[PDB]
Order: sequence, then C-alpha cells, then structure tokens
Amino acid sequence: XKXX
Amino acid sequence: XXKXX
Amino acid sequence: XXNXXYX
Amino acid sequence: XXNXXYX
Ligand SMILES: *[C@H]1C[C@](C)(N)C(O)(O)[C@H](C)O1
Ligand SMILES: *[C@H]1C[C@](C)(N)C(O)(O)[C@H](C)O1
Repeated sequence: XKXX
Repeated sequence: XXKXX
Repeated sequence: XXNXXYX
Repeated sequence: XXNXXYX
C-alpha cells in the first residue's frame, strides 16, 4: 500491497 | 531504477 | 498521491 | 533494501  | 529501494 | 510507500 | 521510498 500500500501507498501511492 | 535506483532515492529508495 | 505522489509519495511512494510501502506502508 | 526492501522498503520503498521515494526520498
Ligand atoms: C512494500 C515493502 C514493505 C515495506 N517491505 C512491505 O512488504 O512490508 C509492504 C507491504 O510493501
Ligand atoms: C519519488 C517520488 C517523489 C517523493 N515525489 C520524489 O519525486 O520527490 C522522489 C525523488 O521520488
């Protein structure tokens, strides 16, 4: 599986 | 690639 | 977004 | 490594  | 890793 | 991760 | 980023 998070992030982006 | 590779500023992180 | 624009940041990265991973969380 | 193994984490992410970006810094
Ligand atoms: C990105 C890399 C990481 C921080 N090692 C993780 O596997 O724990 C996370 C789920 O994804
Ligand atoms: C990864 C994405 C980012 C945080 N926006 C950045 O461009 O500043 C960094 C250098 O690479």
